[PDB]
Amino acid sequence: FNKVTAQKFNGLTVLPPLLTDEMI
Amino acid sequence: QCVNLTTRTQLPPAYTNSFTRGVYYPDKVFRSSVLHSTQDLFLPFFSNVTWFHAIHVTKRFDNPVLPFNDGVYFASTEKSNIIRGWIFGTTLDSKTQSLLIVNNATNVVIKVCEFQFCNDPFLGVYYHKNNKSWMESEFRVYSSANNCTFEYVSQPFLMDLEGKQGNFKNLREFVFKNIDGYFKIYSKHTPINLVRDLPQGFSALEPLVDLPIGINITRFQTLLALHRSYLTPGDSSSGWTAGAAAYYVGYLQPRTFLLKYNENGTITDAVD
Amino acid sequence: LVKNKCVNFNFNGLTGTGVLTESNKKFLPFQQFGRDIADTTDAVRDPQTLEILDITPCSFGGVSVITPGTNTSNQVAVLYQDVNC
Amino acid sequence: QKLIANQFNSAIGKIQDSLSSALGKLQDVVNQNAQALNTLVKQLS
Amino acid sequence: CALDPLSETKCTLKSFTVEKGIYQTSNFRVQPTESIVRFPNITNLCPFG
Ligand SMILES: *[C@@H]1O[C@H](CO)[C@@H](O)[C@H](O)[C@H]1NC(C)=O
Ligand SMILES: *[C@@H]1O[C@H](CO)[C@@H](O)[C@H](O)[C@H]1NC(C)=O
Ligand SMILES: *[C@@H]1O[C@H](CO)[C@@H](O)[C@H](O)[C@H]1NC(C)=O
Ligand SMILES: *[C@@H]1O[C@H](CO)[C@@H](O)[C@H](O)[C@H]1NC(C)=O
Repeated sequence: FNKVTAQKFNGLTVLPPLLTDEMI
Repeated sequence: QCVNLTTRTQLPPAYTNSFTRGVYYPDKVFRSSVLHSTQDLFLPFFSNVTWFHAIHVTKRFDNPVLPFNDGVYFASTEKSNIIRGWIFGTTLDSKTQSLLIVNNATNVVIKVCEFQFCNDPFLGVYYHKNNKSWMESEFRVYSSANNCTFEYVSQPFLMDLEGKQGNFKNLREFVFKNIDGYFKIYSKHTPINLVRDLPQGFSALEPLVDLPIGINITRFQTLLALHRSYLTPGDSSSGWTAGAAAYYVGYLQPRTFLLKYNENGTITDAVD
Repeated sequence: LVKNKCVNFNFNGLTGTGVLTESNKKFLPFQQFGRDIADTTDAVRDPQTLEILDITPCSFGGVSVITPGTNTSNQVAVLYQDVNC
Repeated sequence: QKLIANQFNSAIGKIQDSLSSALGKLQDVVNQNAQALNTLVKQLS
Repeated sequence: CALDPLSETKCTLKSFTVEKGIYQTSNFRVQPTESIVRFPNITNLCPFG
């Protein structure tokens, strides 16, 4: 999780997925 | 009023190399943790730059009329505050709007007018007998002035009028640009202990105030100050002294540069 | 001077609509605006008392309607994407 | 059985020591989306 | 399409029946009701008394 790594200011919002990292 | 000089033995200017010099703030916005590039007038690294001397020990006094290009780089490892001011213009015959930015011992003046610039303007510092202090008395920069419009006074700055022959302790860089008629002044003081072959350190240059005159500048010339002690007879013909100074004249080229911004927001590195 | 609401200001260089939150970073005394990594002016220094404020928009995303299906119910629910309540 | 159990524990420690020293397939999918989002803000300029 | 979210679902999908699932009807934009313009801090009047 720590090995692999605002944009929403211009209407480019990022939607969250259905399943988070805890359920995966 | 001004006087003429007498022919004597001079020293020819040398050519040295720069080491990561000529980096200033390209805008008036804040940047942090972003690698952004812009297209402005900067100085290319490891380029051939001119070198002019001002140390007396002989009688070195070289102040020619160099052409002013789009952005210059004036770096001076000043120790005793020998270089006072700078002049600008095209023909220097009371025909255009000449510039006069002289750092005096009382206050900094910015007076763009039609002054009568002579062949060689210089300030003279006379040493009094009863007073053990160096005072400026020969104020020979121009002859007269008829009429002009703009006149601005800057913040007061204290200077040392005593000239020595020791090593330098400070370094001052000046960048003069002209875009759309606007004048830009980038000045920053940085202490260093060196006489020549500038180090590879990094230091940003912060501007002070924008001067919107709106004229064209094609030539420029620096002003040097001399001292009049009891060793010299006091005539500006063949016997004089100037202390020790060294200024670098560089021309900024239109090259894109990549800057590095930390969490503080200051410039750390520059990549051409 | 008002803060912490979706307001509109014109600080000599832009007309943006958003909020003005109290930042924790002090700027250098020669700048007026501030960009970021995403190339967006979201930090404008207030010329009143040199108070650094951040810009965050108030319109984020849109709405959403939840329908259980036909022959099941009649009421729905309103879902916001990235709008805090 | 004690030989393969020791070889299995040595194989896990070799993967853990190699992964602690970045991945390629999990980084190109993020760098391509980050450059595409940074391009859309540049289109407004 | 501007009265009920259930009726907004049917006309935007162009179907009189709705099955189970998520949909997007419109957006939510917050309109500011006030505007401030402050270029200087205090207009320093020159002495004219
Ligand atoms: C520069 O950033 C460091 C790291 O947070 C901080 O501790 C320091 O106070 C900052 N300096 C200034 C002048 O803000
Ligand atoms: C009633 O609900 C059932 C679902 O079990 C559906 O199959 C049927 O079509 C519905 N009736 C009508 C009239 O839509
Ligand atoms: C949403 O707003 C409320 C009240 O303004 C606040 O208490 C809450 O912390 C906010 N939510 C987030 C995630 O910041
Ligand atoms: C504006 O005036 C206030 C109070 O007179 C002062 O605190 C502030 O620094 C000023 N802003 C400037 C000079 O940008």
